[PDB]
Amino acid sequence: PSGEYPTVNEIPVGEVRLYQIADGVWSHIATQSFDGAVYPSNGLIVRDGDELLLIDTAWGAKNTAALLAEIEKQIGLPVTRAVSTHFHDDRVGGVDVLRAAGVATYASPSTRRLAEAEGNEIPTHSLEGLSSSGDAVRFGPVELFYPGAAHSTDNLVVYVPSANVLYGGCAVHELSSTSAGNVADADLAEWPTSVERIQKHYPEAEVVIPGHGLPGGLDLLQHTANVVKAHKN
Ligand SMILES: CCOc1cncc(C)c1-c1c(C(=O)O)[nH]c2c(C(C)C)cccc12
Ligand SMILES: [Zn+2]
Ligand SMILES: [Zn+2]
Repeated sequence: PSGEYPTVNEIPVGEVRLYQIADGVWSHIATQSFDGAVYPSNGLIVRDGDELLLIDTAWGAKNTAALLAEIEKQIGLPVTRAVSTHFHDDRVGGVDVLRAAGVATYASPSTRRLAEAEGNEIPTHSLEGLSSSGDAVRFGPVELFYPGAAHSTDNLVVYVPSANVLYGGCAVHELSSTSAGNVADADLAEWPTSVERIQKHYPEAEVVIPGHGLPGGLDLLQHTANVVKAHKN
């Protein structure tokens, strides 16, 4: 990639790439196959003093092991905590690897129940205070925000106040998206309302990072609403 945002075509098989978003903020990018198609996915890394906070796995056990190695190579600070932003395997697949590497894993109770029911890996610790739309809590160097049902009923977004970075996860799509992605667990009717809540809560966001694909600015929020409305119809 040589400084461009990593895509499947520039991540070697089985590997992970990092991308510097801001001072003390990186995204991580990996590739996975699902139902015979290949997808990229993102997560976040936020410096937390002399430790790191991880947001989301790298979509799979081996990808997540590779993520930890890439962090060691590129950053060299220990990952001590991880938050998963909803229950799908692109968010929790790799939690068992994290837990065996000494990382304390967290998710909302809603995510943990959904992951358990689905047969996905289950974060250890429950994040209370996020059950009502509009709720926010602090977690190390980030704020966690529950915008309401969107891509999933449990989806969380993450804001990094020091950098004005909004990590939307899978509730937010990249600008090139033409479709609403994997809508199996989505609430298409509520999704625009949930995006509006994000827009209202984080009007100073400078970088918006989707769950899959390229970061951009605030326009990703309105684009997401547009694509979801067009899909539903
Ligand atoms: C079925 C079509 O899904 C898509 C289509 N286009 C783009 C994306 C990113 C997806 C996609 C998303 C997402 O939209 O977040 N999540 C996925 C998962 C989870 C459940 C692990 C698996 C397979 C594909 C996706
Ligand atoms: Zn998902
Ligand atoms: Zn996703």
